[PDB]
Amino acid sequence: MARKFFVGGNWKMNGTQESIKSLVETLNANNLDNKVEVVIAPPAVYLPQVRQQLRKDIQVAAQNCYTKGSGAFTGEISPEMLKDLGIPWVILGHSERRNIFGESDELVAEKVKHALEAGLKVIFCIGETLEEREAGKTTEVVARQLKAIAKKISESDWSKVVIAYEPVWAIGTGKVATPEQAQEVHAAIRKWLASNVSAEVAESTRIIYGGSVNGSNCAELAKQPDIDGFLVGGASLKPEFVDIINAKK
Repeated sequence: MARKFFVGGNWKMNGTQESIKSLVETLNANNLDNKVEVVIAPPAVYLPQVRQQLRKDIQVAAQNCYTKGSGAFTGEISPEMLKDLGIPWVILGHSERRNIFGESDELVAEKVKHALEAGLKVIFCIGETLEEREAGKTTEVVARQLKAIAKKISESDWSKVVIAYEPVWAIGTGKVATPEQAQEVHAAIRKWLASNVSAEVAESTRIIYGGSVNGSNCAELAKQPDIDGFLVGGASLKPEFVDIINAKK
């Protein structure tokens, strides 16, 4: 089966009730390629508002959750709570959480495993730093970040995972990976899955690109054979998000 094209919008720490009602009203009124799977990730306190107001063919994601079902973790939410509220997706391991909040490869892996156990689907984020890119080590970095998740999840668990490759140097900087650069990483990720997990997981797993995707560069990225869609940060707050969803026309 062809991999279903996937576009996620990560609003990060942005929004008010009124501004989010406007973002959702624009999504509700636009004609979206019905072959594309679309997921939107608002701040956690706006998850009820967005699930209520948003067209039901677009699913909602949280931007983070913790590793346990319940307990003495002031300020943390469990994937069980997300499932309970009808939020089917969670983004885990975004670079901002690996850096600012010090989430290690192993902590991300534990979050992915527990979210899957709790019944969620996961957008799992990986990607190399500017220095690692300049050192020519992107393939070894993504392999290391993938291996940590593979150590904690089963072959069958990958069916509810989407891999988001985001070069750290491309996140919010206006510097997008070229089609060649992104395609090479996605091919290496898929090859890693084939050798380390299974050929079936490699052929079925969506690998989406993120980092300065916009309405202009999205078409040629979407044409790359191992790029299955996008994780969109700043542009998901803009009307061009519709053009990115519609990148394959």
